[PDB]
Amino acid sequence: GSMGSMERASLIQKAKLAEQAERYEDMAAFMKGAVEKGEELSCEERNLLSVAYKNVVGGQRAAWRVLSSIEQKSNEEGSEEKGPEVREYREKVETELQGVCDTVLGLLDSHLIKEAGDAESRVFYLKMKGDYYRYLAEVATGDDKKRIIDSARSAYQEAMDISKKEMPPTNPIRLGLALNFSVFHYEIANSPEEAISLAKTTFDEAMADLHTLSEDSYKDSTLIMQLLRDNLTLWT
Amino acid sequence: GSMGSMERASLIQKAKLAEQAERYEDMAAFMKGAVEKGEELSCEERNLLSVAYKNVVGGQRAAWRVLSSIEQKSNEEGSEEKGPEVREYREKVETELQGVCDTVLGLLDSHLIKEAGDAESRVFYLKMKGDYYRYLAEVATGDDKKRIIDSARSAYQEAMDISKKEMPPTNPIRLGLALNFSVFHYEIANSPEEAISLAKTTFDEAMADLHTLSEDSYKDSTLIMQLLRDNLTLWT
Amino acid sequence: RRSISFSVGA
Amino acid sequence: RRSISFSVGA
Ligand SMILES: [Ca+2]
Ligand SMILES: [Ca+2]
Ligand SMILES: [Ca+2]
Ligand SMILES: [Ca+2]
Ligand SMILES: [Cl-]
Ligand SMILES: [Cl-]
Ligand SMILES: [Mg+2]
Ligand SMILES: [Mg+2]
Ligand SMILES: [Mg+2]
Ligand SMILES: [Mg+2]
Ligand SMILES: [Mg+2]
Ligand SMILES: [Mg+2]
Repeated sequence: GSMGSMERASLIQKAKLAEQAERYEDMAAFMKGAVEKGEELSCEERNLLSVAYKNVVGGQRAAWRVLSSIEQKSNEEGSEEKGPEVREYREKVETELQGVCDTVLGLLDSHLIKEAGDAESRVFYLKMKGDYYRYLAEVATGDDKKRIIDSARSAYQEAMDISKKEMPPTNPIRLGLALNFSVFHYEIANSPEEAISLAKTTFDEAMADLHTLSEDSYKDSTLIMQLLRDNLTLWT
Repeated sequence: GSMGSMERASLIQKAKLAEQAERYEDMAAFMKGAVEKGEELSCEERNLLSVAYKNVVGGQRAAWRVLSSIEQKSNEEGSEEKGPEVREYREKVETELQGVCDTVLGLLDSHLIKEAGDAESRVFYLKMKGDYYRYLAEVATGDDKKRIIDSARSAYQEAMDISKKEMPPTNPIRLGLALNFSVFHYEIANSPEEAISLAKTTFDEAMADLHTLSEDSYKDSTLIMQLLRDNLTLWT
Repeated sequence: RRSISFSVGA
Repeated sequence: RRSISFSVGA
């Protein structure tokens, strides 16, 4: 596509510049171009891909929630019996959000997941597949909603199975996966008890493995453990 | 253009929604569409136009400064004797910034300024012309730089002359114009003494007129006066 | 308050 | 620090 004439290394360099400049749409476009070169991504490069699209979709999710809230009030008992504009603009933002998610899912399917054989890469990509199906589920109605939810679940579950076999309980990718799957259970799947159980087991198993870690690894793992605790405090 | 099929009132409504959602590029596109309907803008509508484009160009200016800084280091005595990528990406952001400024200036010229006969509208638009030429001047090199600076100066000066004749010294638009023209003198025109003189005279003349104001007008004027003071503290 | 998720870094 | 400018509102 548009980045087809730019060197892979230049795309990566410019993605890092875009991050520094808080130009996340540019960052995502550079990283999409890098993926489309066809080579596997290094750990650092996977992280750049994730940061770029997390920030793009994050702005869209925040906007969608604002507009959805306004739309719910306007169709409350006796509010602005107004025109189609709120719905139209919410729908515009929704379609753009869905397009970003579809783009990410398309990169994962062509061909990042299939060429990912190491546990770190495969878990990372499967987690990302679950996350972007989850973002689709946040806005979904109509006949395929259940199916979007099951796609998220299936991706997270395959990631979980690999992570438990192949990674220690403090591994940051394993922890972030468990955190996000617990959010899926609580916010998407109407399964708060499963969410709570998963967060607690994850936290406790990580705590028992901290003794194996260096000072730097300890810092990385405990940061994510605190997010598990923060959710448990919200949920219980 | 793209907004040609949407009602004027709907464009305005969606601009307000976009502001709430922090979707400033959308907001600017809606407001451009509203201007292109050909009718004059109300006070509220002028403010929406300004908020939209201030936020768009503000992100671009911040990015440009980050990238320019990185570019200066990379061409310092003995830094990353690297490739063309930093310059290329700075140039990309610069061109996009210039395009936004040219868009705003084009709206002012076709035909907002020429149809603006009241002092509030004409000063507002001339201030905006000065501001967007100033943003062009921030990034300018090459043969027309002096000329960009003089365009900013000329627009601010015509706005100042009208504001002094037609508005009280506490009027918020008059105050914001004087503030921005003082920034032009300090940051663009290499005229710090003129900047300081203008800020001080503006502040003092406003202080002497506060007694005429309601509680709400007093709040509005004193907020901008504090910005004049903040610059004077930085500059002296 | 919505639940907190995580990718890469804070 | 750069100088502070103003349009519309804070
Ligand atoms: Ca492989
Ligand atoms: Ca292992
Ligand atoms: Ca007129
Ligand atoms: Ca007057
Ligand atoms: Cl729309
Ligand atoms: Cl570029
Ligand atoms: Mg592409
Ligand atoms: Mg090559
Ligand atoms: Mg829809
Ligand atoms: Mg247009
Ligand atoms: Mg009409
Ligand atoms: Mg240039």
